[PDB]
Order: sequence, then C-alpha cells, then structure tokens
Amino acid sequence: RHPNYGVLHVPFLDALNKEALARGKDGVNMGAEYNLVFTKSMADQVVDLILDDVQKRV
Amino acid sequence: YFTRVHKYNHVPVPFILNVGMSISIVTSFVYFTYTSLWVRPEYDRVVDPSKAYVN
Repeated sequence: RHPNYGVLHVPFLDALNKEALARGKDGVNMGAEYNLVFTKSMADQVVDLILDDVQKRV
Repeated sequence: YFTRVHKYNHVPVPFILNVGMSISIVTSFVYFTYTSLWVRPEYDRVVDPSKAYVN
C-alpha cells in the first residue's frame, strides 16, 4: 500500500468533498445508499404522465 | 606427516598492513551501503492536495 511517488494522489471523493464544500453544498456522504425503490425511471414516468396531461388539456 | 595442520605454517599479518586493509574494507563497505541504500533521492514525493484538478 506504499503511496505513489511524484505528486501524491488525492482520492477522487476527497477532491469532490473539497469542491462541494467550496460551492456551499453538502459534502460527500460516504454512507448514503441507493434508492432501490421509486427509481429515477418511475419518477420520470410520473413527470411524463403529468406533462402529457397538462400539454393535452393546455 | 600431515604438514598442513594448524600448528604449522602460521604467518602473522604485519600490524601496518592489518590496519590499512581493515580501514580500506570498512570504508568501502560503509560508503557503498550509504550511497546505494541511503542517498536515493530520485524517490521524491510532493505532498500538495491543492494540485488536484476536477472539471
């Protein structure tokens, strides 16, 4: 596990933590799980149906 | 006769030669073990977490 030479590498999630905190958003969770239920596809489908209705009965 | 037993043919080393050889060998070993395993500067590392770049 010897650290590399040249310029010591920074873990990508550490870099993202610093970047996100620089912009005021919350830092990396490192413990959050996935949304197994109610997936992105389901959310998009709901948006699709309401968009279809609103456009139809504009 | 066993003419190559321990008791026969012992030639003591002169003190001057003994000292010279000892100094030479110790110096050579110390210098080599130092410059080979200690003066190894190409194994350079820089610690600077601000040099990372993410888009």
